[PDB]
Amino acid sequence: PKKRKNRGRKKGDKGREPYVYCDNCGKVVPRSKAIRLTVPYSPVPPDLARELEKQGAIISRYLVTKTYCINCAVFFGIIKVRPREERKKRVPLQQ
Amino acid sequence: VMLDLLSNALTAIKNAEAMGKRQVVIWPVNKLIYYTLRVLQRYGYVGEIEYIDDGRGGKYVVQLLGKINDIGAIRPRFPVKYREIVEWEQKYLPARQIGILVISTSQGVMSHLEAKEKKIGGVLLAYVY
Amino acid sequence: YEYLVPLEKYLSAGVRLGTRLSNKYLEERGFIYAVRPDGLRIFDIKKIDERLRIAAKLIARYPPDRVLVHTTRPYGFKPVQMFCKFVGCKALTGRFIPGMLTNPNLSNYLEVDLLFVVDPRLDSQAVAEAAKMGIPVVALVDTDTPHQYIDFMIPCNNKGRKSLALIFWVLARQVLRERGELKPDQDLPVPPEEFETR
Amino acid sequence: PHRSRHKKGRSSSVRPPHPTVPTWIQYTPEEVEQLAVELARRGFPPSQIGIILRDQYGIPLVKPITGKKLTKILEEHGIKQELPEDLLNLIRRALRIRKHLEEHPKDMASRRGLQLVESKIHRLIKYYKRVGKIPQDFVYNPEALSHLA
Amino acid sequence: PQRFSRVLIPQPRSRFVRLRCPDCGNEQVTFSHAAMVVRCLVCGRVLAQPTGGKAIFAGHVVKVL
Amino acid sequence: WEPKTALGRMVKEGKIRTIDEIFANNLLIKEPEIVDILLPGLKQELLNLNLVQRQTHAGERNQFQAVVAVGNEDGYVGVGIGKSRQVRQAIEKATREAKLNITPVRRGCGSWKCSCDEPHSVPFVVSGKSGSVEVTLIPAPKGVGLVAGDVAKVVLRLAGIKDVWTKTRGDTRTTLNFALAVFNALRNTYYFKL
Amino acid sequence: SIRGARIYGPSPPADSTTNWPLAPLERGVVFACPNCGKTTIVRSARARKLGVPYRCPECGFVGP
RNA sequence: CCCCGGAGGACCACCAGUGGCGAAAGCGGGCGGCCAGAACGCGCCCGACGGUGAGGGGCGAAAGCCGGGGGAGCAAAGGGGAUUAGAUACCCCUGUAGUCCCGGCCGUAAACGAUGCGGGCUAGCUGUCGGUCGGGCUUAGGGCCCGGCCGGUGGCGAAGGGAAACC
RNA sequence: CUCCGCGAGUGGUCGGGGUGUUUACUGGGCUUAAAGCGCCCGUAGCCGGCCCGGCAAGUCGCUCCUGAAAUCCCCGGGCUCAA
Ligand SMILES: [Mg+2]
Ligand SMILES: [Mg+2]
Ligand SMILES: [Mg+2]
Ligand SMILES: [Mg+2]
Ligand SMILES: [Mg+2]
Ligand SMILES: [Mg+2]
Ligand SMILES: [Mg+2]
Ligand SMILES: [Mg+2]
Ligand SMILES: [Mg+2]
Ligand SMILES: [Mg+2]
Ligand SMILES: [Mg+2]
Ligand SMILES: [Mg+2]
Ligand SMILES: [Mg+2]
Ligand SMILES: [Mg+2]
Ligand SMILES: [Zn+2]
Ligand SMILES: [Zn+2]
Ligand SMILES: [Zn+2]
Ligand SMILES: [Zn+2]
Repeated sequence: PKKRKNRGRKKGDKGREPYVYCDNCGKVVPRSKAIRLTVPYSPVPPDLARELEKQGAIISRYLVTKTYCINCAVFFGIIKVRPREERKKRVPLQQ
Repeated sequence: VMLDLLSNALTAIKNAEAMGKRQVVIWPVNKLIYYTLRVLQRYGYVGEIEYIDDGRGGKYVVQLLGKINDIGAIRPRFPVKYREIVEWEQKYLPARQIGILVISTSQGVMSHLEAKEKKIGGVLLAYVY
Repeated sequence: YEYLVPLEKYLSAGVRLGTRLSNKYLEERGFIYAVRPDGLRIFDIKKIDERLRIAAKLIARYPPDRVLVHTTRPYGFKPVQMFCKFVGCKALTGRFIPGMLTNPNLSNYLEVDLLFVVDPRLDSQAVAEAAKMGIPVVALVDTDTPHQYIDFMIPCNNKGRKSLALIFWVLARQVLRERGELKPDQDLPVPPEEFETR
Repeated sequence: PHRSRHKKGRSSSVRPPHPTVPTWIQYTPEEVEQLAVELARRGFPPSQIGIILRDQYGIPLVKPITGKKLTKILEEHGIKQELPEDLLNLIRRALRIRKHLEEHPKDMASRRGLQLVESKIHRLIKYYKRVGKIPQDFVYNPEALSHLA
Repeated sequence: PQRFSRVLIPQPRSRFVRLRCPDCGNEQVTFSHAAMVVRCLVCGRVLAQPTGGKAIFAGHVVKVL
Repeated sequence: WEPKTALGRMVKEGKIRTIDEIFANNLLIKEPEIVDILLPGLKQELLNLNLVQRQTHAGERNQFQAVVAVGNEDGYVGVGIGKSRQVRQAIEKATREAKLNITPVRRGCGSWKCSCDEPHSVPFVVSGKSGSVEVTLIPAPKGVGLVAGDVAKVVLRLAGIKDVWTKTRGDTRTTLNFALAVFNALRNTYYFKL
Repeated sequence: SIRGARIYGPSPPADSTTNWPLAPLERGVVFACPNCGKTTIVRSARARKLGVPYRCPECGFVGP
């Protein structure tokens, strides 16, 4: 049976996708079907009491987006296996 | 590409009647559409047939009465002889007393009942019930 | 034209305010008046008042016990209580128990010949049993409401407290005048302010 | 393309149902015909001639005013086209592509566009031979028609 | 345009306008949706500019026919 | 019997005395006793009895699924299904929804080989479907008989139909669906816009 | 249409606006005109779902 | 590992989307030149010139073949280090065709929407792309918002259909 | 042992038809069960807008010459009924 009307990748009215490479992997997928979670990121986490407002310590915080496949995304808890009724509910992937 | 206007018009009535609509617009149109709708109105399957004048052939607006259980055009336009109309009668109609066929005979378009009284056959057009 | 209630009262309760959605059904029927440049839909208040009177005419032709006035929206809980406590319908605020009209073995198995709901898009279970059980339905529809199985509709703002209070005060008043206990110029003992919920 | 297009548009001009002469018109039927001949001798095609009449001179439609059509009007005053205007347009479109294909032999997208245009030519030649507007021996030779560019 | 099977009697949505050239003062009839540069017939300055829709008018609009 | 609901009251009180008034003003029967009061000459037949099993850890938990058709042979029929753990209960549940699902059927003539105006057959061509079985009921001349299958003859006979021709489709060996499709074709006769 | 055909059984309440028969087991709805209360309005279950409008034969009132 | 320079081949991150274009395959940096095909607006031209299409033809991923050029990264085959009962696999180091360009051949794919092409009719609600018209604002912009039409692209869902998933 | 079906018959293997809407004109199906060519240009074929006038080819009605006899259907009669 055709699970998912989407086919698993929101491709659109085209024939082919450019595809990317999976971090921690390389099994990967096209541009759709690839998880692209973004996390805030910053070196030296909560040392801002003893750093930053101590000496000068101009600290930086770089938004980083990470790309994964279905294997890695399920492996790192970014993706669960939802029930059938819950498959159609659009929830953000905790950033 | 639009090929047969009579089948297009007859299916519009079937579609609009099944939604319980009061009227239906028909376009494009020919004399065969009009002469068929006159036979329909003569048997109480159709209300008033108003005509509109555009540059593109013209339109008919037909008031439906909920009197149609099914309708459609017989394709292809089969020739039929007078002695054969009984056989075609039981093909498209339920019961011996219910429903009519629309025949295009040399004297004009008439119901299959009026063709049987005249003792002539012709080219089959449609069925109503 | 003569309004049932003075026009500054209607436009102070905002009854002519609809949701910013689209309703192709209502617009063709004529219950939509005009859309503002911010996209807000405004109803025709003349059609609102005319439909309130006919609603009172329809309700008055049934016994007061046999009419059920139910909403699950908590802004309409107080108005529907005060609507009928003056008319005596089986007011039901809260969960319409499924099976109330279709299960005769239920302890709350009511038998009603008319049903009145506030918002059919949220009071779907009430309307659902009406369609199955063949009971007429009235409702305060607006732009967001599905029109299925609604034999009489009143296009009005069924979301605000002031609109709900001012609509049930008018409707509660008018049904008494058609019923008889109030004069054509007589008014209710309470103003619309006591109908509104809190 | 001709078949399996992604989009099927509806763009067209909605003319009046029974067009009659405009009351504002300041042009007799003889003035309207003479205006078209001046444009024709200027070199505009019959499609573009009608646009100049409407846009510049405010003539809505030459047919109700004059009772004739633009090509029929131009035909009477000695303006005779080598081929019908639609056919000549398709032939010129093929030469401009076949000229392109010389220096770009690997333009596969342009080749299919040539094949669509060169099939539209063949349909019109089939029609025009049947009605007699072109000679029955006419053949689309792209090299023999280079003067039409 | 809309479907002909829906609209009863389709009519042109365009209109014909009469324009007076701001320079000379000739009155001219032109199409509202002009697909070309409309020039005043006498002095020749630009009266209408074509776009993808309604034309832009450089001359005053006396009355829309 | 206590007349719950109100339609049972008028049926018990004698305010409603004939079954036609239930069906001539669209009153939905909710209690089998209304049918028992108003159709005392009702016959019921066991159309089918299939054993359906549901698997579990300890093994299948069997049940009986009985199909019952009821009718007076005078244009009233009804088919109902019952699932129980014992066969006697399953038939009784079968008869209850059988009685609750009872419906009038329009009868008459209309065959080209007949001219009697009797209710022996179906008036016009009708069709009813259940799942994949599609059954067409065709009017027949008098004296032909029922030209259906065996289970179809039971439902047709209980509705007081004497002569009929049939044109079936799909798997008719699914007796629950063949019987239900035959029931629906009879009930579809009231959907004909006369 | 129908010519000398006898159809037996009860005749259900025909829809006032469509002639759709209020079939057994599919419950329609009957009431009087909301404005007058004189004429009787019959709405089959199909018309209620589709929102087919009705009109009073006596007064000009039209419903949903 | 860090800095100053040079050379080389491939790719075009974020923006970026069930976004766009294309008949399918397919197409993602900027500027330019030559072409193609559409959508919208139109009182422009012709006047049925149309649909489908056996046979016939053309285009057609990847791998692969023929001859030339090129060769950074990756990497069939192979070499080695491990693991293992075995390990001619999975991992690691390395590695040659190949991957890239040009001319030709092959003509296949889960070449898929597993859904042939053309046309008409049949509730609606909602996101978004292109054009256009009306109203309101303006980073006074080719800009933004509201509404209508036409044409695409997603979701939910009338009637209806289905063995059902579902359309 | 007893019972069942048919009976001067009753069985076995073949072949045809029904079975069988599993050949689908009436009257099937092709997302997933077998089944849409990877896509497109197009020849024959098939299918094709509206109105007016002419012909009457198809088509329809009547009649005639025919389509051997036998066979087939209906009606009457003769073998005792029957064949
Ligand atoms: Mg692909
Ligand atoms: Mg919106
Ligand atoms: Mg051809
Ligand atoms: Mg081929
Ligand atoms: Mg390759
Ligand atoms: Mg390596
Ligand atoms: Mg190498
Ligand atoms: Mg396929
Ligand atoms: Mg299927
Ligand atoms: Mg099959
Ligand atoms: Mg395909
Ligand atoms: Mg093949
Ligand atoms: Mg082709
Ligand atoms: Mg002849
Ligand atoms: Zn991965
Ligand atoms: Zn000037
Ligand atoms: Zn009979
Ligand atoms: Zn009335």
